[PDB]
Amino acid sequence: AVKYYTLEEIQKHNNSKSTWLILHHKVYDLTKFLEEHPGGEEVLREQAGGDATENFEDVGHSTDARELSKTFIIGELHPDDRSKIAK
Ligand code: HEM
Ligand SMILES: [Ca+2]
Ligand SMILES: [Ca+2]
Repeated sequence: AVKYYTLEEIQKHNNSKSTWLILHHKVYDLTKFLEEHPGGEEVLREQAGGDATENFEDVGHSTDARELSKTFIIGELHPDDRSKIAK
């Protein structure tokens, strides 16, 4: 009962009205969060419409931040795109 979104669809959610990104094959709707994110808005905007897995780990996000991230999950990357995008 995973909801899947294609990469082609996710790429459209790249603006102030709808900003999504991908972390570890899951899709996060950060449209509203980016106004609250402690790391600022632009790092998230930069990533909108695509995968940001590497950026998210490289920062060293706290466990608290991971836990918070789960609240923004709206679905997962379609299986057809899971060799293009890794996990
Ligand atoms: C839904 C996903 C995300 C959530 C919930 C989130 C949450 C947070 C929170 C709560 C902090 C404060 C420090 C901490 O708790 O570790 C933080 C800091 C930061 N975040 Fe995120 N973040 C997310 C995604 C990202 C992404 C994808 C990037 C980069 C593209 C990013 C870049 C940063 C930076 C640069 C800081 C500031 C430096 C630091 O505190 O280490 N964040 N984030
Ligand atoms: Ca703000
Ligand atoms: Ca703003």
